[PDB]
Amino acid sequence: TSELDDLALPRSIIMRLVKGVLPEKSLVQKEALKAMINSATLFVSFLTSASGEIATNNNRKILMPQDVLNALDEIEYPEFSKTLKKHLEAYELALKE
Amino acid sequence: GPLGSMEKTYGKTVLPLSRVKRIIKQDEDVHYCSNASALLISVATELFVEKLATEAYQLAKLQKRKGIRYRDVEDVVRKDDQFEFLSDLFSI
Repeated sequence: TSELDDLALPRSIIMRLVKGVLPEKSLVQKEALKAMINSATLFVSFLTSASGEIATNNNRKILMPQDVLNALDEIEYPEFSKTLKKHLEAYELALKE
Repeated sequence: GPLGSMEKTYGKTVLPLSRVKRIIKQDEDVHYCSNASALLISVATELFVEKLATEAYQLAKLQKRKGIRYRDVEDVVRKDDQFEFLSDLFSI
């Protein structure tokens, strides 16, 4: 658990994400927030791994944004795809300017 | 208060990218993860947290509660296929 704690994303940023989808004045318990912070770390690893596999299967060393988009299907979170595509579109629009 | 409706800026994450990259870097099989890839992985993580919190909250709402407890988060991972990858963490 020492490793999970060193990798953990900031408690306040995660908390804001949590409360952002709950009614006003909803509370979130101690060990619940930590449960979700840790789950978030594993989700990064989970999606990264699946994306790396798709990169490897394409005989590429660089894990590319399209590997991430196709990894959503493999890890069965295809409902994130529309939003990620939107971010990707915006990212390379801003880039070219 | 703002005078109009809320407008999201896409192409940015609210997460600290350096921290997300540190987790990404732990993967022994990845040679290099591009910045664009890191951004998308970061946004997916935001969406993931929102999803987990929503399902945890719905469980709480069933027992007429206003807040999320640890066992709400646990029961979600216990019952929902999409959260199978968390099974080790919660010792189900």
